[PDB]
Amino acid sequence: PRDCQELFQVGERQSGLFEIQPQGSPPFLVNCKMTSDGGWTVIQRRHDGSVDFNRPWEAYKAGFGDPHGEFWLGLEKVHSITGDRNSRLAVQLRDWDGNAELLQFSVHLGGEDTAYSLQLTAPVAGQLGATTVPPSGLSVPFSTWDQDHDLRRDKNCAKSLSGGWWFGTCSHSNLNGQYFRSIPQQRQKLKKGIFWKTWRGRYYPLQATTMLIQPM
Repeated sequence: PRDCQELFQVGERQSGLFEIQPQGSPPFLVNCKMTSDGGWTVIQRRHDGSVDFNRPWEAYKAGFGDPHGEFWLGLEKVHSITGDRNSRLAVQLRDWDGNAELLQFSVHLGGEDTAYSLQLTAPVAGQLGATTVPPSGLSVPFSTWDQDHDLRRDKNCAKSLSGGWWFGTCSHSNLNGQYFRSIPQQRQKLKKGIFWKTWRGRYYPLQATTMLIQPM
């Protein structure tokens, strides 16, 4: 089975850890979520801040964390799952009042030669909040502290905030930031947090996140 969607198609009902083998890749263990909508591969999970997400490029490429806790699956593993197929990306956010927000977007994910760029159509970029995207869409590379792809020679958005992320602007979102339970002193501190601006605000530190992918 190439991915969780394929596991679902052959009748697996249980969410949990399963072996998959995408085209041209060795086998590896993923977290599958089996839903009414089919099978989803969990690529990111955070809830308690037990796992350090401030990691360099090779950690974000290969993956890190606890498969039974907080983790980042790894961009090379995610890309072997998607290939160049159109893919559904689900984003699940939870605030400290226990409110939840489920978002879903169609995306393409480029390979390492694109710096694992998220490739969005202009309508989908509009859904994320862009009114300044040409009809051909938008391409946002991944960046880490040691491999920042922001075009300014005095700008390192990954080093200024924390973690690795598709930082197009440095103010839309960062689900891989520093985990916080409350308000810190330094204003330069909450800015490094786990945030999704259009839901709870630039400076609201989210309590839990989940990112899931489903090819096609």
